[PDB]
Amino acid sequence: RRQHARASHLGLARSNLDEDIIAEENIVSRSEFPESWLWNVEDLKEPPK
Amino acid sequence: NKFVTVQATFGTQVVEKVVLVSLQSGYLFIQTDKTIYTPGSTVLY
Repeated sequence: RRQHARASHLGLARSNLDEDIIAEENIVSRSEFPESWLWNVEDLKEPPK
Repeated sequence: NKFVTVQATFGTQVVEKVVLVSLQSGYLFIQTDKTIYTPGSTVLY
């Protein structure tokens, strides 16, 4: 990396330094979802049709 | 394996057959709202 920064980096270039996508591994899936609600029970008692 | 003999009297005639016996209890079904939680959340089942 010292060689890379000595060769391809210029202080007067006026051109932005190249950026490389990380393209990493070990990607972790989502694990945070909104909490559940409506935790109640009811009994149907109306006259059936 | 507990057995019982079943004997039927058909008028004068008789037919006998030994049949196996066993008992079943039932079933349990467990329902969870989510399969992936986080430390701090509540598990409802």
